[PDB]
Amino acid sequence: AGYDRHITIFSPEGRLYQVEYAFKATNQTNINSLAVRGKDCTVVISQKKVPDKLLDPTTVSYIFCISRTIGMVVNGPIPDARNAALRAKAEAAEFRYKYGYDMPCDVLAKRMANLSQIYTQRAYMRPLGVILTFVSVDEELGPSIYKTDPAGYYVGYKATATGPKQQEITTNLENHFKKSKIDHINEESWEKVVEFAITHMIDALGTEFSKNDLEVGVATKDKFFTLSAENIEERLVAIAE
Amino acid sequence: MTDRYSFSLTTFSPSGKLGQIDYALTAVKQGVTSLGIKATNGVVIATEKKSSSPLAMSETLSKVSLLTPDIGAVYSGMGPDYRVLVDKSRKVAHTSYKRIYGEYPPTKLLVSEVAKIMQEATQSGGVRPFGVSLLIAGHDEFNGFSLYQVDPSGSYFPWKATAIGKGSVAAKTFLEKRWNDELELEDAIHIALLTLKESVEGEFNGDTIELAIIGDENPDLLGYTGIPTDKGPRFRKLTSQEINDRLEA
Amino acid sequence: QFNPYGDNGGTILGIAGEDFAVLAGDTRNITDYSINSRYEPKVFDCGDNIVMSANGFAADGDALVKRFKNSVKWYHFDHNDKKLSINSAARNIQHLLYGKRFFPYYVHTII
Amino acid sequence: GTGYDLSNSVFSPDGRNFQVEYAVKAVENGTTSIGIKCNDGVVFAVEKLITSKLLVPQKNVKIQVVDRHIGCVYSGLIPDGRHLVNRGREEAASFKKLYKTPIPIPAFADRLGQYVQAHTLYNSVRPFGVSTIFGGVDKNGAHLYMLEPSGSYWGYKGAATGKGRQSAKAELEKLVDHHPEGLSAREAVKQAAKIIYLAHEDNKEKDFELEISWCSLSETNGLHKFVKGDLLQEAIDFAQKEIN
Amino acid sequence: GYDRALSIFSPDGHIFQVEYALEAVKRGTCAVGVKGKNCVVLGCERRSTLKLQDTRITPSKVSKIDSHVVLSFSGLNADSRILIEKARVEAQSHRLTLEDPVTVEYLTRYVAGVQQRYTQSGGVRPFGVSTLIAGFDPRDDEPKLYQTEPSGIYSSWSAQTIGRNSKTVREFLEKNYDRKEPPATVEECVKLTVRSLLEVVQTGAKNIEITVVKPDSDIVALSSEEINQYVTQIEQEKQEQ
Amino acid sequence: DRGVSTFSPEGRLFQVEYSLEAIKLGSTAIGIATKEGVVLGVEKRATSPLLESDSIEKIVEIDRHIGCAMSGLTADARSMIEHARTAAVTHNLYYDEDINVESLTQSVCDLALRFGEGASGEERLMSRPFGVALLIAGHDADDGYQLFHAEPSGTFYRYNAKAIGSGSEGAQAELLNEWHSSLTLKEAELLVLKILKQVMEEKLDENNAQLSCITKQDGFKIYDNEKTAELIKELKEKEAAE
Amino acid sequence: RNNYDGDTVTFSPTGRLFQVEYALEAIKQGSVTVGLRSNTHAVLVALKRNADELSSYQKKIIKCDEHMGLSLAGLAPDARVLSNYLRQQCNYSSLVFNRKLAVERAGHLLCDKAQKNTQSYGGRPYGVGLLIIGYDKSGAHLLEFQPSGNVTELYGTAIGARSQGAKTYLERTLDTFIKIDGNPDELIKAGVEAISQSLRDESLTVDNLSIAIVGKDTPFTIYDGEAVAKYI
Amino acid sequence: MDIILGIRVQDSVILASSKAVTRGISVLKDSDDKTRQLSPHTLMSFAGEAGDTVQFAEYIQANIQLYSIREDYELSPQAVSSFVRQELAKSIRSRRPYQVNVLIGGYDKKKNKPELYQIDYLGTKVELPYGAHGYSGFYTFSLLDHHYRPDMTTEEGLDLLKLCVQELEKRMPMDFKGVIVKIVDKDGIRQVDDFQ
Amino acid sequence: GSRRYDSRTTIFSPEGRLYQVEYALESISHAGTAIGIMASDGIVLAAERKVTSTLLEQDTSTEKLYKLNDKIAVAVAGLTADAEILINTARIHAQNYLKTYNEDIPVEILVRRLSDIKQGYTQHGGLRPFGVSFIYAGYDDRYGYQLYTSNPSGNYTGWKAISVGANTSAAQTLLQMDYKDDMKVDDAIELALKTLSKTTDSSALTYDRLEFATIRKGANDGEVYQKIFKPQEIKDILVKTGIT
Repeated sequence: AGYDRHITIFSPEGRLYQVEYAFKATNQTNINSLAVRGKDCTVVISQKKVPDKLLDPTTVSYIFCISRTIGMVVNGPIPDARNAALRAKAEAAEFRYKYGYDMPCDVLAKRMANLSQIYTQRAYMRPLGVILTFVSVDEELGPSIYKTDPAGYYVGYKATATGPKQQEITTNLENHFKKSKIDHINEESWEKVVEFAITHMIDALGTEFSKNDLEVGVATKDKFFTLSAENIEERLVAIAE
Repeated sequence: MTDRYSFSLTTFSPSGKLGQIDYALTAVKQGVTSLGIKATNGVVIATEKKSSSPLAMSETLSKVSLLTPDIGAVYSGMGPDYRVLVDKSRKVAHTSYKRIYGEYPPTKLLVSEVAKIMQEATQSGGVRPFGVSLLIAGHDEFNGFSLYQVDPSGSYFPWKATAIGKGSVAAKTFLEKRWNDELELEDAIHIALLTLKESVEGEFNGDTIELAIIGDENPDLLGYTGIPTDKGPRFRKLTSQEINDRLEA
Repeated sequence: QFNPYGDNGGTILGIAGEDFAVLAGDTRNITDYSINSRYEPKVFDCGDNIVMSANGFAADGDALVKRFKNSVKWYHFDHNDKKLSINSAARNIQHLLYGKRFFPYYVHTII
Repeated sequence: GTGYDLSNSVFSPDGRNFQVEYAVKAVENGTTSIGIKCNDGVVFAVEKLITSKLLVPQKNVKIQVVDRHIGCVYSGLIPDGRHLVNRGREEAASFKKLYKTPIPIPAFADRLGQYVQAHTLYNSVRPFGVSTIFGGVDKNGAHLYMLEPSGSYWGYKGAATGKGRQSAKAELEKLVDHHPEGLSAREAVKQAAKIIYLAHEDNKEKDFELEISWCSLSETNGLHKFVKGDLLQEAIDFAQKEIN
Repeated sequence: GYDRALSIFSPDGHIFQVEYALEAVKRGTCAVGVKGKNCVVLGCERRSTLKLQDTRITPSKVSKIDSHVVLSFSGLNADSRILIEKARVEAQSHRLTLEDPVTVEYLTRYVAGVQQRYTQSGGVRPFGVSTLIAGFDPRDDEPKLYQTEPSGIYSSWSAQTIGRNSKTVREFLEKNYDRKEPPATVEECVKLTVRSLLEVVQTGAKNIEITVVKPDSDIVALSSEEINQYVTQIEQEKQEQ
Repeated sequence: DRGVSTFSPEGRLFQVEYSLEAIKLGSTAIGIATKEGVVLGVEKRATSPLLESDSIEKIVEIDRHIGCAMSGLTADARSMIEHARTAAVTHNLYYDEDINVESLTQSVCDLALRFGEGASGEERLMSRPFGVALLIAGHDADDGYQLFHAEPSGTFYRYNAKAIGSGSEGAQAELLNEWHSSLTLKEAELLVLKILKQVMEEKLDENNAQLSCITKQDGFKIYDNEKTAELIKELKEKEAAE
Repeated sequence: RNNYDGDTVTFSPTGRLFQVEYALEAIKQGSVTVGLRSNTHAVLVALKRNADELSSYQKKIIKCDEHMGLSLAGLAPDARVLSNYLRQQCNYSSLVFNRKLAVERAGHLLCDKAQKNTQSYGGRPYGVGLLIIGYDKSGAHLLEFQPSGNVTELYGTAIGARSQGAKTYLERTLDTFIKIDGNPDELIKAGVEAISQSLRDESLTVDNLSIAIVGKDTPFTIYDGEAVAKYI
Repeated sequence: MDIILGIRVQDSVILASSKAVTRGISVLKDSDDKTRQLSPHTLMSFAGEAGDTVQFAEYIQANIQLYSIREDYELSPQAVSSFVRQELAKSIRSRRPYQVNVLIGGYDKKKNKPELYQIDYLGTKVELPYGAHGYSGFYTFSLLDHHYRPDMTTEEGLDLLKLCVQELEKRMPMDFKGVIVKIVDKDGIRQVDDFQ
Repeated sequence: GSRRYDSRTTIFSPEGRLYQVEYALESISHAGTAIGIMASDGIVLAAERKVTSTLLEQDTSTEKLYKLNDKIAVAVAGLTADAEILINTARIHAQNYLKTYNEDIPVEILVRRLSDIKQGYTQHGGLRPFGVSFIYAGYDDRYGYQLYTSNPSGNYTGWKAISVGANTSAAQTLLQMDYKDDMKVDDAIELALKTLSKTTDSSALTYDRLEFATIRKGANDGEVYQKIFKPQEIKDILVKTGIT
């Protein structure tokens, strides 16, 4: 009647409306992010929108350090982002304790995907309104991007983008790889990889950025770090040839 | 915490239908087509590796999964429900079989066990049925080769060949008029390659198509030697170079 | 091994006159050959005209006196401030004591 | 269809959770309360509406401490604030027990955030009818946080919630521009007392009592203390001066 | 842990799940019992929905609880089985702990209590059953008959009936049972039972079952022939008019 | 729909309120409290003349000094009576004395309102309120003879006389006239018989109403038919007089 | 007509909790009771309401410890639960700490107790209002408890049917009842006078009058029947 | 030690149980019946630890009586004894094992055969022509091994028993105050009104 | 709260009937038809497979006929999966009985247990009933050959001949016409096939749409044989009657 609309059971068309409305929520923040793989690095750019001048801008982030090697960027409302963030940190540390090695980027995506899948099948759990992009330079796999969503899907990407202008960003990138005919940015330095990542973000949103409009995570072999505005500024200047 | 849904979410309607099961079934119909064929000396299961964005990675999209070194599965419908179901399936093959009899379950038994998990989701409090159908292909020593279909109802049936998802009715008709009981494994692969073509809307190569065989023992895939009584897995996933190579036909 | 019990000495005495009653105790508290205190009384007024002494292991004897005083107060709550009759007090103490039949109060009780 | 606003867990077809937003209304219907991150601490203040003369002055305390170094104030349903602070207290005790150090302010925010967020996951609970302003001093400095019924929280230079938030908000905006060096704790106190008087206009009908607290390294040694006596009087006086 | 209150009050002060349970009783095959001067008879009615029915393996309508007390019901069948098991166990437990068999009243009061509990418990519905419980006390010659309803109310009856058209039979009964002259023989009592039942069931001596309880565990169920002779005898005594 | 423990906009518990409705549907029971004792009567109200009138039990003994009268769904009262009996005896085990009538009644009432679907605290295990009410009669040495009305609202009141069930107000009004502080016990008996005869559907006789009393001397006795029949006759003659 | 009041777990779009508001209403139906305090004492006075002239008058005063007790207006069994839970925390305080429980402290306990029943499904809020008096280490105390979980300390107040008459009286005579220290018989008369502003229309009998006193020289003690004739 | 003996003859089973009950230094009773009737055609004798024996026996009786009413069928002796054997094998691994030994004597009305079952407190069950628990075997088994015939009358079996009890009465230190004798045949269960 | 989504699967309709049971029985009415007939020297079980393609496997498939014992079979009409849950349970119960008593479970006791379980699902736990009806075929030495029926209400009855699933009115009427007490197994086999031939919702009855089983006494007096017929057997016997 009107209840297959409220809880995660099937509609007669075989749909799960609650999942779809959760996907709807991922965009509520109006932020765009994109990720891209270098030779030995992985970059995530995300927009940074601080509206109130009463806010401490150091505390406004949707990029999380999950483990020493794994970065996670969330598109969606902050309290669900933080719920996913905590659970992934817990999971990545547990995994280490039980299995004696670092939880790989993809394994953690799969694990979070399955957790998301559970909420789409049980009536008492709501899905979380987020999309999670995981990055690392995995010891077996290399630079890696894995993404999960409220449906329970999980996929690896050569590169990816998420948010309201995602189709623009994806088309943009698609075109570049189609042209370059390789599955990565053939660049030795992560600085020149974040610069490519910024450029292609600027050229598809049709906006320019200052140093405080952006967030940047870089993943290297055994380290994932987020950039200071001061280093963002440094690449921003370099971008303007 | 406080899971208060202890009542069933699938009930009988006055017509006598189980709504949620019909709807789940419906979600399967709209899923990508996958198929199976039983030959005399092997089984093949196949599906389409429909990439969303070409930025997504083909390998990362597995739809064909080893369950047991002699058992594979593929699906049509909601992929996350499937991934979950695969992991329960592998665990149950150990937990209710390998750890008790010291060998992997025969293919029908593993199937009735996946069927069990699915049935419960059509009856346990607080859950919806799974939105998938599986084809499961295996070989054990006393039943030889077999191919089963399992649905969100918990029902399952053995097939000489079948297909589920979008292009199932066309595929089933085409399969019916090409299946005899004297196909080699190789023939049935070729037929599977044909039948997939019709259902695959666009590009049709080894990187857009997934294929498995349940066939001969691959002692090359064992990883160890020294126990002659232990041969390789009968399950083998074909390489894109392997598919493309015989796409010249 | 840990021993949950001890002995704190003391002797008590209760006599019933035909319209009065006395309950007496020494005030010395000991451990082995040591004197812990020359004044640590162990005969108590628990209201409703009831005096009570629990002599033996002092921790148990304290614990039991606390529980009973507290059961006098709850009796009052639960029965519109009815006076606790001495016989009722006694029967209630039986139950207090027997509650620990397999980990007893190591005391001898007089009221 | 409709009815998405009836259960506490339902996403409406525009990715929203109406029960949280209705909760926000409970917040908005409440007393004004603010926070001011000064240059080595924080200041908390709240408007105690005096419904009648029968209300005993100086009592009925509203600001709460968590551990020894954190101040919490909230607007809305007061029992919901109290519940939240109880949890905060067990969550701070648990932290100190395992880790020995008093809980760092951001960690404490996440603990509160994940708890509040958690009451927007099931329809067997209701969301929190409060917005909370809290914080204090740790080994990394001063911190001010505000947290909504959605579990959303961020760090603030200044913060305000309740009936008069916009007075206070805009008012707080002024100082941010005017003092990039920050304030004296001493200065932030008086500055806070003014803002409650200003934001009082939206409740100007009823009489009111002001309550301030502060947590400052130079002034309280890192401990959250109340402002009382001759410094409270001074800052009340300072508030009366900027009016009439 | 399903504990939804299914049996609740409605504004007129009725409990509709208990009342709908009574409806289930009216539907069931009629049952009757009458008290002799020194016996009790139980009469029931055989379902005439379908034949090809195996008669020797279908559950009879009268159940022995102990060796001196029987129970017959009317209403849901599957429901009655549960009630019967519970009482058979209490019959044994009562003997195990008190070294006496149950009195008929005790056992009635037991069964009654079980039904009552189902009218007041989360997650259960009341019983769609009403029962007649008959026999003699241990070491007693006086006959006992009790009836039980889904609400958990019970009481004693000189004679009584339940189920389909019980209202009719009750009428016959109150106009045929002289409390001052109860059917002072097994024959007089078995006869009066058939007279009541037969005037609702129609000719079928295969549609009727009889069981007779005498003092000291003398409990005997009759074959159709014994019943058919009882049918035939009152066709004649009536066809003498 | 709505909870089994929800409030009406007038601040009343629906389920409690609806239960009081079931109660007014029940057979009448009356109590009168004198200083020579307390009397309880009930209207047996038999469904069919085939029903054995003896088997109707609406006045039960709780302890030797406590009696009970019931009205409503009487199956609901079984477990309340059990808990009351267990309580008076347990109290005697623990204290070597009779439980106060007040306290026993307070213990029964506690048992009510213990209903719901998961009220966060301990266990409110019971789908619905009790649909029956009790007149609890008793004596103790602190408060003499006493009469109580115990409702499913967990509330209880002490009356000097009180009627419940079908035509309580009718009966209650009649009680409000005839009751004074110096009623004899034999008076109170005839009085209960009178007021029952008014409000009973059937005509009054030892076979369809039953009388009882609790006296300090003898405790709680239920009268036999011959005993009651005689008091019917006593009243019939009393009433044929200006 | 409105769909936001079937349980306590639901916010209306205004931001209100109707189930709590309904319980609030149960109180106002309940018979009036008044509390006030000086600096040496705190009095409760309650009008117990009967059902019949054949009935008794509902006890509205409950003793919580030797230094603390309360008056109830509303659904009675909920004052039992609440008061009994207060006897417990008062007891715990004394057994474990040898410390008489602060009147403020009992107030917070009640609030958190009541709050829990307003955020969790399957529960109902408490349908009772309580006024609590006590003498602790910081003098005399009066508290007003609402089932929403709102507790306030006040020099005086009233709750229940026509509560507003007494409450208004108290608001004006405040400069006068707080200054009556060391004279409890008169703090009672002042309490009885305030409660007479809410009678519509009956006279205070000995049977319906209930005073409770607690202070510097007095443990919480409840006066009933003949003991109250003195103030009529 | 308590005496628990049984012998099955041609068409009947005989059970002999000592009548003494001793608590420490006194013989509290000399008229004790250490059997329970399970079915009309099945008898169980028991000996062992003080409280356990009757508790177990009555527990088993209740269960057999409940089965009987539920099915209107009398369970076969072999079935009754498999039930008992499982009940002891459960208890042997429980927190406080029932220390009870039993003989089961029954006429299988279906097979027209007497059957005798011996089971100890730990679940060891065995079917026998004659059996005994405790020390009872040590004195009497040489007698039965000698004189026992599968085709004995009940009279002969009663004589063989009489010998056994005499041997016991002369070589055993304890005075067991004689025995109660019971026979289970097709007509059910009867007690020999006078023996020894 | 969640109370809304609760279908209330165990309540009485105002006429005193159970919605879900009634509705479940409806579900079963759409399922393949199955027949049990008891002869003087055996029991016959025959059933129509609801679904068939030419690609379906005949021998490797079960959906109607299952062994419970070496002495008891069932024919199933309804939800296959719901039947296997109930079948496995029954199989375990029978072994429990065998382990306890060292005797094979009498057919009725097994049948009663299984009906009791169904019965439970209609009285508590808020779950849907099982969408299954069972025909039971078996031998014990108390009653010899027995035939039983059970349905979602938890009700069971004994039969000489009986049908479940689709078109039972047609089938019942047909068996009622031709059934005789003195029937032999070869007769009952034919009567069963022919009853299925006239009730099929399909054009002609072939071997590959049929399942067949028989419970015999065989050559050795004392032992009972359970024959679950191969496709080729069913086919051959189809020829030997007036079909194919």
